[PDB]
Parts: sequence; structure tokens; C-alpha cells
Amino acid sequence: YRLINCNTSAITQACPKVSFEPIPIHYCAPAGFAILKCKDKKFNGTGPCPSVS
Amino acid sequence: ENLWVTVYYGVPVWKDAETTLFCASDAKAYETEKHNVWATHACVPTDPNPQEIHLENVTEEFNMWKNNMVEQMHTDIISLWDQSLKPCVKLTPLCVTLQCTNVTNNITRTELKNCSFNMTTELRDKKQKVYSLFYRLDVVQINSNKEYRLINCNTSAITQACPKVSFEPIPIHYCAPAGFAILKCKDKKFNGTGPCPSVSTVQCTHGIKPVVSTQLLLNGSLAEEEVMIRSENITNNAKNILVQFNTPVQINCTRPNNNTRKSIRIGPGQAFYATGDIIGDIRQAHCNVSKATWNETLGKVVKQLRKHFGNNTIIRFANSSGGDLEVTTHSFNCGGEFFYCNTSGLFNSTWISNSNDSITLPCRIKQIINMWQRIGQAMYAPPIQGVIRCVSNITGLILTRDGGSTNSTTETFRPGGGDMRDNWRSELYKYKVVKIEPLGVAPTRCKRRVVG
Amino acid sequence: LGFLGAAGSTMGAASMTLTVQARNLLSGIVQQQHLLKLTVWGIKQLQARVLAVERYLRDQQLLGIWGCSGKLICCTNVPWNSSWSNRNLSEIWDNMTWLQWDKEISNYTQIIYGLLEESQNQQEKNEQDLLALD
Amino acid sequence: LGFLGAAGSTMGAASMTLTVQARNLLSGIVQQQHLLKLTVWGIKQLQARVLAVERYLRDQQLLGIWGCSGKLICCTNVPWNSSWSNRNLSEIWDNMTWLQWDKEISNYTQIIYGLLEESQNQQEKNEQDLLALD
Amino acid sequence: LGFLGAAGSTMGAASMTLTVQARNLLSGIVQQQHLLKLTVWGIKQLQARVLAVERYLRDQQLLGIWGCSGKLICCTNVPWNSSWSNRNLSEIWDNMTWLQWDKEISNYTQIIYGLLEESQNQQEKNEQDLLALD
Ligand SMILES: *[C@@H]1O[C@H](CO[C@@H]2O[C@@H](C)[C@@H](O)[C@@H](O)[C@@H]2O)[C@@H](O[C@@H]2O[C@H](CO)[C@@H](O[C@@H]3O[C@H](CO[C@H]4O[C@H](CO[C@H]5O[C@H](CO)[C@@H](O)[C@H](O)[C@@H]5O)[C@@H](O)[C@H](O)[C@@H]4O)[C@@H](O)[C@H](O[C@H]4O[C@H](CO)[C@@H](O)[C@H](O)[C@@H]4O[C@@H]4O[C@H](CO)[C@@H](O)[C@H](O)[C@H]4NC(C)=O)[C@@H]3O)[C@H](O)[C@H]2NC(C)=O)[C@H](O)[C@H]1NC(C)=O
Ligand SMILES: *[C@@H]1O[C@H](CO)[C@@H](O[C@@H]2O[C@H](CO)[C@@H](O[C@@H]3O[C@H](CO[C@H]4O[C@H](CO[C@H]5O[C@H](CO)[C@@H](O)[C@H](O)[C@@H]5O)[C@@H](O)[C@H](O)[C@@H]4O)[C@@H](O)[C@H](O[C@H]4O[C@H](CO)[C@@H](O)[C@H](O[C@H]5O[C@H](CO)[C@@H](O)[C@H](O)[C@@H]5O)[C@@H]4O)[C@@H]3O)[C@H](O)[C@H]2NC(C)=O)[C@H](O)[C@H]1NC(C)=O
Ligand SMILES: *[C@@H]1O[C@H](CO)[C@@H](O[C@@H]2O[C@H](CO)[C@@H](O[C@@H]3O[C@H](CO[C@H]4O[C@H](CO[C@H]5O[C@H](CO)[C@@H](O)[C@H](O)[C@@H]5O)[C@@H](O)[C@H](O[C@H]5O[C@H](CO)[C@@H](O)[C@H](O)[C@@H]5O)[C@@H]4O)[C@@H](O)[C@H](O[C@H]4O[C@H](CO)[C@@H](O)[C@H](O)[C@@H]4O)[C@@H]3O)[C@H](O)[C@H]2NC(C)=O)[C@H](O)[C@H]1NC(C)=O
Ligand SMILES: *[C@@H]1O[C@H](CO)[C@@H](O[C@@H]2O[C@H](CO)[C@@H](O[C@@H]3O[C@H](CO[C@H]4O[C@H](CO[C@H]5O[C@H](CO)[C@@H](O)[C@H](O)[C@@H]5O)[C@@H](O)[C@H](O)[C@@H]4O)[C@@H](O)[C@H](O[C@H]4O[C@H](CO)[C@@H](O)[C@H](O)[C@@H]4O)[C@@H]3O)[C@H](O)[C@H]2NC(C)=O)[C@H](O)[C@H]1NC(C)=O
Ligand SMILES: *[C@@H]1O[C@H](CO[C@@H]2O[C@@H](C)[C@@H](O)[C@@H](O)[C@@H]2O)[C@@H](O[C@@H]2O[C@H](CO)[C@@H](O[C@@H]3O[C@H](CO[C@H]4O[C@H](CO)[C@@H](O)[C@H](O)[C@@H]4O)[C@@H](O)[C@H](O)[C@@H]3O)[C@H](O)[C@H]2NC(C)=O)[C@H](O)[C@H]1NC(C)=O
Ligand SMILES: *[C@@H]1O[C@H](CO)[C@@H](O[C@@H]2O[C@H](CO)[C@@H](O[C@@H]3O[C@H](CO)[C@@H](O)[C@H](O)[C@@H]3O)[C@H](O)[C@H]2NC(C)=O)[C@H](O)[C@H]1NC(C)=O
Ligand SMILES: *[C@@H]1O[C@H](CO)[C@@H](O[C@@H]2O[C@H](CO)[C@@H](O[C@@H]3O[C@H](CO)[C@@H](O)[C@H](O)[C@@H]3O)[C@H](O)[C@H]2NC(C)=O)[C@H](O)[C@H]1NC(C)=O
Ligand SMILES: *[C@@H]1O[C@H](CO)[C@@H](O[C@@H]2O[C@H](CO)[C@@H](O[C@@H]3O[C@H](CO)[C@@H](O)[C@H](O)[C@@H]3O)[C@H](O)[C@H]2NC(C)=O)[C@H](O)[C@H]1NC(C)=O
Ligand SMILES: *[C@@H]1O[C@H](CO)[C@@H](O[C@@H]2O[C@H](CO)[C@@H](O[C@@H]3O[C@H](CO)[C@@H](O)[C@H](O)[C@@H]3O)[C@H](O)[C@H]2NC(C)=O)[C@H](O)[C@H]1NC(C)=O
Ligand SMILES: *[C@@H]1O[C@H](CO)[C@@H](O[C@@H]2O[C@H](CO)[C@@H](O)[C@H](O)[C@H]2NC(C)=O)[C@H](O)[C@H]1NC(C)=O
Ligand SMILES: *[C@@H]1O[C@H](CO)[C@@H](O)[C@H](O)[C@H]1NC(C)=O
Ligand SMILES: *[C@@H]1O[C@H](CO)[C@@H](O)[C@H](O)[C@H]1NC(C)=O
Ligand SMILES: *[C@@H]1O[C@H](CO)[C@@H](O)[C@H](O)[C@H]1NC(C)=O
Repeated sequence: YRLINCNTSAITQACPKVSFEPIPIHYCAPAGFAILKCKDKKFNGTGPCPSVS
Repeated sequence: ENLWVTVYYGVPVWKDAETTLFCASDAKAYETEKHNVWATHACVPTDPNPQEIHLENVTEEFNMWKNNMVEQMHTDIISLWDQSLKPCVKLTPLCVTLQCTNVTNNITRTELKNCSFNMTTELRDKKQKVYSLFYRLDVVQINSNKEYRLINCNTSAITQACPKVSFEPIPIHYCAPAGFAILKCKDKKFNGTGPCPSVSTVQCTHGIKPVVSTQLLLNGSLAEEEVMIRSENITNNAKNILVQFNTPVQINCTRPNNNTRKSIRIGPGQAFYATGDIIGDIRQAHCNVSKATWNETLGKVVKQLRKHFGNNTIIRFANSSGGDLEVTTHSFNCGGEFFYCNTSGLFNSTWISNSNDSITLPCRIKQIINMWQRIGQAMYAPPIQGVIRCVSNITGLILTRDGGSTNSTTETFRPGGGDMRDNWRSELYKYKVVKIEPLGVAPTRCKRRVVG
Repeated sequence: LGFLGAAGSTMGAASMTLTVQARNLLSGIVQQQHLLKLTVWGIKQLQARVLAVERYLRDQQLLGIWGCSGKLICCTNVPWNSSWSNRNLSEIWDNMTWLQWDKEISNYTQIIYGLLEESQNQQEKNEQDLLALD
Repeated sequence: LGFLGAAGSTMGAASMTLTVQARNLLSGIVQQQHLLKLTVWGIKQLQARVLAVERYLRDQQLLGIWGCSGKLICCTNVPWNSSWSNRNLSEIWDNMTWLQWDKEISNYTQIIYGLLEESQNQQEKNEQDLLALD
Repeated sequence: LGFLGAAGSTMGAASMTLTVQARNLLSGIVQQQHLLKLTVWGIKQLQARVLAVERYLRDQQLLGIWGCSGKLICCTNVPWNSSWSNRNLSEIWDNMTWLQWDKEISNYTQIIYGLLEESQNQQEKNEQDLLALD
């Protein structure tokens, strides 16, 4: 047999001590900017959200 | 007496200095072609409105051979070349004992070799033989059946350039940072470097393209008058001389070879793109020059050199004496492949003291290169499959010494472009950046409130 | 007059429009504008933008300690010393560019700066001790 | 009212607390806070901190050449042109949010800025030539 | 007295020369000054220069909303609350270093800042509504 990747691309083993568990990563705005979040529950599609934070 | 001192924020004074600059180029190729080696993948786009202001009553002294804008240009392009080659296929298992034989010429110029070797395949356990082709001088003999060797494996490494990288020079503006300004000279006859009377303070330079040429500059800028002569030092013959063309000579170079992309997988994914069998005859590369248009340009140059160089001596135009075949021939990257058209045919003319035929030059192609004498890492040029034509304007000349003639007469300047930084000086002879100082104190009877 | 229009003109005419010169320098350069962004141009852009503000703020820190936080022209209560220049009122303002004047005080330009902080601010903001509330 | 509390309120009520909006923006984002530090987050942190000050200082450079170095509200000696808006005193201040007003002058907003530097500073700081010492 | 000369001296003597301390900090460090420039020192130089201006501008943003754009010493119209300190006029100024005082208000130092923006600027720049033109 044959490794399927050797036919197309290279290969590099992932490090054993690397944790692949997803943790919460906040995205916060820089200075002079602000992230507006919609508080309206039924936000069908994308339109004018009346309840903004 | 009874005069006070007063502060002024916004004063126009400056001192000669140099700092970091940046690229500026508008929307050029993006989708139809991308991955450019010079504009990278994204640079700061220039505004269509040109930032220009005419300065009056000012006569700032420029300098060109001491200007540091060409120094940062020289070093920027170098670090940019390596940055666009680091993420591409390395060609290390290409240094194996090559067994080659001359190409099929009906048992009878040669210049190329139908060579072979065996490399790594997708599996490191297995090996594979493939027959490709190579160019002369890219290979030099080792010690029947000819067995050859890549010339670079003797000295430095090798890494193939990426196939989707565009090697076409596009205009790259050098614009000044904040608190600085690039002064451009507007005086037409700017002999040497002195006090240019007509100055303009512009924020972004003009469309400067990084033409990598040798002996003969292409696509340069010029603004009228006699063919300008510039030299860091006119009396010293040893110093190089930059020459600018009042009008360009339209030249065309091309290779007639109809090649084919032969991709062979080395290792897991990488593929080595080599030359297959050449279809539809074999011919030598050439560059045409308008014979009638060149005789007028060599005449205008010798005319303005005359009042510059005694106007009594004899003109002796010869081939680039000495040097290396890459530094004496008109070396340049065009259409992907690297041409080296024979210069020796142009400067054979000698003129002194009072449908149409066109002179052509034999040229050869080279795939292994490491330009500007950089011995760190070399690169392989994949042969561009199909047709090739260059068709560029020539606008400059690079001429060097004429021996150590002790008085007497008889001398000119044979072509040499030993340095790559001088190539960029043909565009930056008029530019110099200055450190703006917005602070300026001056006295005047004038005081604010007494107590506060 | 769009920028440095009076670089070669008289110090008086240059003093008539010095706002323009100040406006463009901090703002100027249009700095505002494969997947990586670690290229040689971006690093030359960032440091070119750092000295942009760190040369602006190097100068704006001086005017703040001179009572000139938001004025392009302060008249300061520091007397002029005759050793710095011997030329009369209309002798310099009607004859020299700012370029010529910058080299004529560049020798003793630092001596002026140190004295400007003392009389216009180090003493003036103190003189209100007896006048603020009394 | 902790931040943008009057984004939807009247221009008058928003003008009552505009200090708050100004305080948080320059300071905000808590920027202050294997061995390498060349990660993708650090480079996005640094450039996000550069525009932080280079957008602040882009605005603070304008107020300095308007006599408003340290005032949140300057009344400027520039007359209002009727072409910019035809609405009366209480017609806009008791009816429009600042959002609506920003789009109603965004067309001729640059025309105002150029004129503000001329009359409030380019001429005012010059008018003291005959009044400073006399 | 070349820098921090009165760090250990009285708050009064330190208040006599506080210009010096202010001058050196923003300017100081002489930041101004193989082919690569991606070295470990250059990256420690750039970020050290970023907090240089982003700690300066963090403080200069406060004085601007206090009427102190270009003054080292403002007397502010905010009354002093007795709970912050019980010591008399000459009790603190003739006895404590600024070091000791910084720890004695560090508890309620933020309470002062919030009140300074309200009376000295949030109300003062508003009090001109009836006095600007009338
Ligand atoms: C530059 O250099 C490259 C590389 O060439 C290298 O050296 C040559 C000698 C060869 O070994 C290459 O493999 C090697 O990489 C040149 O590219 C090659 O050029 C040569 C020129 O001769 C081409 O050789 C011809 O190949 C013909 C087809 O063979 C192909 O397939 C073979 C297996 O296929 C079998 O079945 C098919 C039908 O489905 C049959 O057609 C085939 O014969 C086989 O039975 C495979 O092994 C080959 O490698 C190749 O891929 C082959 O028919 C030709 O041989 C005939 O005719 C020749 C004249 O045209 C004559 O000179 C030969 O002697 C030979 O006559 C006899 O034919 C019998 C048929 O059965 C055979 O059994 C006998 O043994 C044979 N006589 C003896 C003894 O020799 C050629 O061999 C080769 O195909 C090219 N590369 C490829 C695609 O492999 C390139 O041309 C050079 N540059 C230029 C432009 O010149
Ligand atoms: C000094 O200045 C001079 C100024 O002249 C510089 O000299 C030359 O200036 C020329 C000005 O036209 C430049 O010419 C361009 O050439 C490119 C070549 O790209 C071709 O090949 C690419 C890759 O090959 C693929 O396709 C080919 C088939 O062509 C195939 O065989 C291969 O296997 C492979 O698949 C292709 O990506 C590319 O599409 C093209 O085929 C050419 O792209 C430029 O196109 C313009 O002109 C052509 C011909 O008239 C026209 O068809 C184009 O129209 C539109 O449609 C095509 C086809 O879809 C599309 O590709 C285009 O994007 C357009 O949408 C378009 O108008 C152009 O011909 C030349 O590169 C330049 N450099 C050289 C070689 O000298 C000189 O370089 C400067 N100084 C020096 C010495 O460096
Ligand atoms: C880029 O291209 C240029 C193109 O010039 C190229 O320059 C070549 O440089 C090489 C090496 O430096 C030259 O190589 C040799 O030159 C030999 C010299 O000629 C001898 O024999 C003469 C008879 O030749 C006839 O043609 C010559 C021109 O070459 C011409 O001057 C003669 O008049 C004659 O018609 C002989 O006359 C001459 O000297 C006598 O006459 C001269 C002129 O009257 C007089 O002044 C002297 O006092 C004396 O009386 C001299 O003895 C040449 O022989 C040699 O090979 C030739 O013959 C072979 C075999 O048949 C041919 O294959 C070959 O093509 C030649 O005809 C060889 O050529 C070369 O001449 C230069 N130019 C070329 C190509 O001709 C650069 O090197 C190129 N750059 C690179 C990167 O390589
Ligand atoms: C562009 O750059 C070039 C650079 O060369 C500038 O070119 C100038 O050209 C002139 C041409 O005359 C030169 O003039 C002479 O240069 C000599 C070089 O000195 C060499 O020898 C010295 C001593 O060595 C031995 O030989 C000498 C030969 O004269 C004997 O005298 C001596 O006893 C020894 O036996 C070495 O020390 C030195 O390192 C060199 O190897 C000078 O020696 C010579 O000096 C004469 O003239 C002087 C000036 O009047 C005078 O003071 C002396 O006493 C003596 O008479 C003379 O200078 C220039 O030197 C050369 N410049 C430079 C930099 O060397 C060119 O000017 C410039 N562009 C311009 C402006 O056009
Ligand atoms: C600005 O100031 C500088 C330097 O002055 C210093 O700074 C100021 C602030 C004060 O603190 C001064 O006390 C400082 O000294 C001036 O620089 C001068 O430049 C000229 C020209 O380059 C120098 O002249 C030199 O002359 C040398 C020859 O000396 C001859 O005379 C002596 C004395 O009699 C004699 O002993 C000797 O034998 C010679 O006959 C010469 O070799 C050298 O190449 C040079 O030409 C001068 O020395 C410099 N100043 C001093 C005092 O060092 C600027 O000129 C000044 N500019 C302005 C606009 O004011
Ligand atoms: C969320 O709900 C809103 C309604 O509250 C939707 O808006 C309306 O959507 C319909 C259907 O998409 C639109 O009608 C269609 O418009 C298209 C052009 O966009 C036209 O080609 C069709 O013929 C048809 O008229 C309607 O115009 C649109 N707006 C209003 C005011 O009714 C919305 O689409 C929903 N989706 C979202 C945004 O999540
Ligand atoms: C990679 O190519 C090389 C050649 O550059 C291979 O080495 C040997 O090359 C010779 C060249 O003639 C081959 O010729 C054979 O020789 C034998 C015995 O002399 C003969 O019986 C055959 O008819 C033929 O002429 C030879 O096969 C080849 N190998 C040996 C064992 O000598 C090399 O093997 C190739 N691949 C690698 C690296 O294994
Ligand atoms: C451009 O033209 C100007 C003249 O408008 C040239 O300036 C003059 O150039 C000559 C020859 O280079 C100088 O004379 C020589 O000076 C050297 C020292 O540099 C001396 O060793 C020689 O004996 C001879 O005297 C001359 O001094 C110089 N200046 C003036 C005012 O005439 C200039 O060289 C030309 N080249 C440029 C700058 O592009
Ligand atoms: C460079 O070489 C290529 C490949 O040989 C040339 O492309 C070929 O051009 C011809 C022109 O007629 C094409 O037409 C015909 O194709 C049929 C069917 O394969 C064939 O029987 C005819 O003899 C004729 O070749 C041909 O398809 C095309 N490609 C191939 C595979 O040969 C190209 O023309 C040469 N140079 C240029 C750019 O003109
Ligand atoms: C070549 O030299 C001749 C004379 O040596 C030039 O003719 C003029 O000669 C006079 C007297 O010697 C000079 O004063 C003039 O300056 C010379 N003309 C000029 C305009 O330079 C002749 O002009 C020179 N070559 C050319 C064509 O410029
Ligand atoms: C092939 O070309 C080389 C070039 O040096 C030559 O030495 C060799 O004799 C040539 N062989 C044949 C048979 O053409
Ligand atoms: C270059 O090619 C063009 C194509 O029209 C031709 O007109 C011109 O004469 C050529 N020039 C030379 C001498 O190569
Ligand atoms: C002019 O300069 C002299 C010194 O050269 C000075 O004494 C005089 O006071 C100046 N004139 C005026 C207007 O004071």
C-alpha cells in the first residue's frame, strides 16, 4: 500500500502536547470602534435590528 | 531693544536626512494575474490625484550618487526577491550524476543537452529516471558517454521559482512618510548633481518599475534635451557613467524555441518543471535593433560627450572587454526566461570629428541564476511553455572605463554594468528626501498677558 | 500654496500661511490604507507610521509646556538676547527665508528652548499662587 | 449613559453628555495587557493599537488648529452658510439624532473644515499683531 | 534636579520644578535611532516605543477634558471633600513627598477623576450657552 497524501501534498505530524479542544475566544473591537450586537430575538435574515447593544 | 521672542508651529524648514519609505501601486493585475514578485500580494494603493506642488525661489542642492533612496531601493528589492522564493519548491535532489548526450542534429550549434538523471519520486523508497533538457553554461564538465553536473551544486543550493509568479516589472511608487517630503528636480539639464533651481515637493514619486537589466537600461524615464550624461566623477575614468536617451530605441527580443512543460513529481507534492522535446524546429534566440535608429543615438551621445570630454580625441567603441558572460552581455529577465543578448555587435561603430535593415544580436537562455552576485541561494527558472517576445523601449546606457591612457588622445567607454544599484539611479537622479522641522523661533515685539 | 508654497518666500509671507504646512504633515501619506501580512512593505509601513506620530508628538509636547496647546503662533514673554542676532526689525522679516533663519539659530536653538519653559510656564503658572484666590 | 447612551437621543441631550464618549475611545480596549512573541494575535494587537492613536491624533490635530486644544465644545467665529441647512434653531436640535445630522453634512463637511482654520486661527492669531504690544 | 531631582524632596519643592520631569519622559530613550531587520531587539524597540506614546497620550487625554491642554498646573473648580484627607494646608505640603501622597489617595483617586470632568468641563463649557452671545 501507500499513504494517500504522498500522491498530492506533503505531511507533518501534529505535536502530541497540543490541545485541540475549542475554548471561548472573544473578538473585541479596537480603540475608536465598537461592536454592535443585536438584541432582537427574531432576527429574520438581516435587516434593521431595533434592540441594539 | 524691547523685543520679544515668538513661536511658530508650521514653519517650512528641513535638514538633509533619509528614513524608511513604502510601496504605492494602484489596481494592476489582481485577478487576471496575481502573485507578483514585486508588488507582493498587496501594497498600499496610490491615489489617482498626483500630489505635486511647484516650489518657487528655492534652490536646494540634490545629490544622486550620494542619495540614500537608491540604497533603500537596492536593499528592498533584494529582501523582496527572497521573500517571494522562500515558499516554493526546493530542488536539492536534482544534484545527481547526470548522464547526457548532445541533442538530435541529424548527426551534425549544440548549446543544449538532452540529459537525464534519476530523482526522488512520491515514495522515498522508490526512485525514477526521467529525461529532461538543460542549457549550456548551466552545466560544466566533471572530468565515451558524457556525464554532466549542475553547475550550482558545486557552490550553492538551488530552489525552483514558483510557476505562477509574474516576473513583469510594474510601477512601484516610493512615497515619503509623515513629516517628510521627496523633493524632485524639474530642471532639464541637471548635469552631475548641484543646485537644482526648479524644485517640486511631491509626496509620491512617478511610475518607477524595477527593470533588472545589464549594460542597457529599458523602460526608463527621461525629460528631453540632449542625451544627458551623468557621472559621479567625470575626471576619474575608473568610475561608471550613466547615460540617458533623449528618445528611446524600440528593440525586440524573442526566442523561437517551442518548448513543453514536463512536470515530474519529486517527493510528496512538489513537481520539477523541465523542458521536453522541442517541437517545430530549433533556432537561436535573438534581439533586433533598428539599425538606422541606433546610428542616430550613438551620434547624439558622442556629440554631448565631445564638449564634455575635450572634443579633440578619438572615439574607440569596442565590446565589453573582460568581465563575465552575465555581466558583459545584456542580461535581463523577460517573459519568464533570462536572456543574455550579445552586446558586442552594437558598439562596433566609430564616429569622430565631423522593409528596412536592422542589426540583430545572438542570444542564449539560462535557467540557473542568482543575480546581483548573490552567492547565498540560486534559483531554477521553469521554461515558459509556448512563445516568447519582449519588445521593450531602451532608454539608457551603462559605460565604463577606457584603460589607463596617459594623456595622448583616443578613448571612449565600453559597456559594463558591474553594479545593480546604478540601474535604479537612472530613475532617482532627481529625488532626495528631507527631514521637515515644523518648529521655528523668531523675535518680534510681542508678549501675551503679564500675569496668568 | 497647497503645501510649502512659501518655502522660498519671505518669512513674513510664509508666516501668513503656516496653517497649511501644519495640517498636511501629521495626516499625510495615506497610511490609513497568499494569506500572510508579514511582508517587507507592511513592516516598512508600520515603522514609517510610528515615527509619523512620534515626531509629531515630539514637537506637540514642546508647545504644551509653552502655553501653546492649540495656537499656531504664541507670543512668548521671554526677552530676546542680542547675541543671538544683531539684525533689526525689518532686516530679517523682509529679507530671509525660513531656511536661512533655521541655520542662523541652529547653533543656539537649544538655549532658547530651555529658557522658554522657565519664564512662560515654569514661572507664569506659578504666579497665580497669589492671584488665583485672594 | 455609560457609553453612547444618547446615540439614539436628541442632539441636545447627546450634547449634555459628550464627555463620556470622548473618554472611553482613546483609552478603551485594554490594550495595555514556547518563548516567542511573534504570534498572529500580537501583530493584530499592535496594529490595532497603532490606528488607536493614529485615529485619535488625526482628530486631535484638527481641534488644535481651531483654538480647541482642551475644550470639548468651542463656539467658532465662522458664520453659517444657509446652503448647508435651511432648518431653524429648534428645528434640528429638538428633532434629529447626531446620526441623521452626520449624513446631512457629509456632503459639504470638508468645506466647513477648510473655512474653520482660516477665520478662527489663520486670522485670529494674526489679529494680535497690532494688539499684542502697542 | 536634572531629572527627578526632587523625588525625595517636599511636595512644594517638587512643585517648583515639575516641568523637567514632564519634558524628558515622552522624548526620552533615544528611540529615534545580514540584511534583515526582523531581529529580537527591533521588535522590543517598536513595542517599547508604542507604550511610550500610548502612556503619554493616555495621560494627555485626561488634561484635555480638564481645561489643561497646555498648562502644567490647573487650579480646578472642584471642591475638596474632607473624607479624602483631614490634614491642614501646611500639614501636607511641608511634610510629605509626592510618593507618600500617591499612596494616600490611590484608594479614592478614581473618584476624583470622574468628578473633575463634570464641574470643570462638562458644566463649564456648557455655562457659555447663555453667555457666549446675548
Ligand atoms: C531526448 O531523450 C529522450 C529520452 O530517451 C531515452 O533514451 C531512449 C533510448 C529511450 O530508452 C527512452 O526511454 C529514454 O528515456 C527521448 O525520448 C525518447 O526517445 C526515444 C527515441 O528512440 C523513444 O524511443 C522509441 O520508443 C518507441 C515506443 O516505446 C515506448 O514505449 C515502450 C513500451 O511500449 C511497448 O509497446 C508499445 C506499443 O504500445 C510499442 O510501441 C513499444 O515498442 C513497446 O513494445 C517503452 O519501453 C519506451 O521507453 C517508450 O516509452 C519505440 O517503438 C522505438 O523503438 C523502435 O523504433 C526505433 C525507431 O523509431 C528504433 O530505433 C528502435 O531500435 C526500436 O526498434 C525496435 O522496436 C521493437 C518494438 O517492439 C523493440 O522490441 C525493439 O527492442 C527495438 N529495437 C531495439 C533493439 O532497439 C523507440 O525506442 C522514446 O519513446 C522516447 N521517450 C519515451 C516516451 O519513452 C527524446 O526523443 C530525445 N529528444 C529528441 C527530440 O530526440
Ligand atoms: C518594459 O515594458 C514592456 C512593455 O511592453 C514590457 O514588455 C512586455 O509588455 C507586454 C505588453 O502587452 C506584456 O505582454 C503581456 O503578456 C502576457 C503573457 O501572458 C500569457 O501567458 C500567461 C501564462 O501562460 C498560460 O497561457 C498560455 C497561452 O497564452 C499557455 O500557452 C500556457 O501554457 C499557460 O496556460 C497567461 O496567463 C496569459 O493569459 C497569457 O496567455 C499577456 O497575458 C498579456 O495579455 C494582454 O495582451 C494579450 C495579447 O494581445 C491579450 O490577449 C490579453 O487580453 C485579455 O485576455 C487574455 C486571455 O484570456 C488574458 O490573459 C488577459 O489578462 C486579458 O484579459 C491582454 O490584452 C500581455 O500580452 C509582457 O508581459 C511584457 N513583458 C515582456 C515579456 O517583455 C517589458 O517586460 C518591460 N521591461 C522588461 C524588459 O521587463
Ligand atoms: C558576441 O559576438 C561577437 C561578434 O564579433 C563576438 O566577437 C568574436 O570574438 C572572437 C574571439 O575574440 C573572434 O574570434 C576569432 O576571430 C578570428 C580573427 O580573424 C583572423 O583571420 C582573419 C580572416 O578572417 C576574416 O574575417 C575577419 C572577421 O573575423 C575579418 O576581420 C578579416 O578581414 C577576414 O575577412 C584575418 O583577416 C585577421 O587579421 C588580419 O586581417 C585584419 C583585418 O583586415 C587585419 O586588421 C589584421 O592586421 C590581419 O591582417 C585574423 O588573423 C577568426 O579568424 C576566427 O575564426 C574565423 O574562422 C573560423 C573558421 O572558418 C570561422 O568559423 C569563424 O566564424 C571566423 O570566420 C574567430 O572568429 C570573432 O571574430 C569575433 N566576432 C565574430 C563572431 O566574428 C563575441 O565573442 C561574442 N560574445 C560572446 C559572449 O561570445
Ligand atoms: C575623482 O576621483 C579621482 C580619484 O583619483 C580624483 O583624481 C585625482 O587625480 C589626480 C590626477 O593628478 C591625482 O593627482 C595625484 O595623485 C597622486 C596619488 O598619490 C599616489 O602616490 C602617493 C605616493 O606614492 C609614490 O608615488 C608618487 C607619485 O607622485 C610620489 O610623488 C611619491 O613620492 C611616492 O613615490 C601615495 O601616497 C598615494 O596613496 C597614491 O598611491 C598624488 O601623489 C599626487 O600628489 C601630487 O599633487 C598634490 C596636490 O597638488 C601635491 O600635494 C603632492 O605633493 C604631489 O605633488 C596628486 O595628488 C589625485 O590624487 C586624484 N585624487 C585622489 C583622491 O587621489 C578626481 O579629482 C575626482 N574628481 C574630480 C574632482 O575630477
Ligand atoms: C555655529 O557654531 C559652530 C561651532 O561653534 C561651536 O558651537 C557654538 C554654539 C559655540 O558654543 C562655540 O563656542 C562652539 O565652538 C561654527 O563652526 C565653525 O566652523 C568653522 C568652519 O568650518 C571652523 O573653522 C575652522 O578653521 C580652522 C583653522 O583655524 C584657523 O584659525 C585659528 C585661530 O586663529 C588658527 O589657530 C589656525 O592656525 C587657523 O589659522 C580650520 O582648520 C578648520 O577646517 C575650520 O575651517 C570653526 O572652528 C568652527 N567654530 C569653532 C569656534 O570651532 C559655525 O560656523 C557656527 N555657525 C554660525 C552660523 O554661527
Ligand atoms: C426577513 O423578513 C423581511 C420582511 O420583514 C424580508 O424583507 C422582504 O423580503 C421579501 C422576500 O425576500 C422581499 O420581496 C421580494 O423582493 C425581491 C427583491 O429583493 C423581489 O425580487 C421579489 O419579487 C420580492 O418583491 C421584500 O422586498 C423584502 N422587503 C420588504 C420591505 O418587505 C426579508 O427578505 C427577510 N429576510 C432577511 C432579511 O433575513
Ligand atoms: C540511475 O541512473 C544511473 C546511470 O546514470 C544508473 O546506474 C547504472 O547506469 C548504467 C549505465 O549504462 C546502467 O547500464 C547497465 O549496465 C549493466 C551492467 O553493466 C548492463 O547489463 C545493462 O545492459 C546496462 O547497460 C545500469 O543499469 C545502472 N545500474 C547499474 C546497476 O549499474 C542507476 O542504476 C540509476 N538508478 C539508481 C540510482 O539506482
Ligand atoms: C556639472 O557642472 C558643474 C559646473 O556648472 C561642475 O562644477 C564644476 O566642476 C569642475 C570639474 O568637475 C570643477 O573643477 C575642478 O574641481 C576639482 C575639485 O572638485 C579640482 O580638483 C579640479 O582641479 C577642478 O578645479 C569645479 O570646481 C566645479 N565647480 C564650479 C563652481 O565650477 C560639476 O562638476 C558638473 N558635474 C556634476 C555636479 O554633475
Ligand atoms: C508549438 O507546438 C505546439 C504543439 O505541437 C503547436 O500546437 C499545435 O498547433 C497545431 C496547428 O495546426 C494544431 O493543429 C492540428 O492538430 C491536429 C490534431 O492533433 C494535428 O493532426 C495537426 O497536424 C495539427 O497539429 C495542434 O493541435 C496543436 N497542438 C498539438 C498537440 O500539436 C503550436 O502550434 C506550436 N507553436 C505555436 C504557438 O504556433
Ligand atoms: C569642438 O571645438 C570647437 C573649437 O575647439 C568648437 O567651436 C567653438 O570654438 C570656440 C573657440 O575655440 C569656442 O569658444 C566655442 O565655445 C566652440 N563652440 C562651442 C559652442 O562650444 C566646437 O563647438 C566644439 N564642438 C561642438 C560641436 O560643440
Ligand atoms: C557534443 O558536444 C560536446 C561539447 O563539448 C563535444 O565535446 C562532443 O564531442 C559532442 N559530441 C558529439 C558526438 O557531437
Ligand atoms: C519590433 O517589432 C515591431 C512590430 O510592429 C516592428 O514594427 C519594429 O520595427 C520592430 N523593431 C525591431 C528593430 O526589432
Ligand atoms: C538695530 O540694531 C542695533 C544693534 O546693531 C540695536 O542697537 C537697535 O536697537 C536696533 N534697532 C531697533 C529698532 O531697536
